[PDB]
Amino acid sequence: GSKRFRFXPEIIFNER
Repeated sequence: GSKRFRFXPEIIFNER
């Protein structure tokens, strides 16, 4: 989707 990846103390992952 967007920034679905590592992101500092937090991360977002779920379908591009």
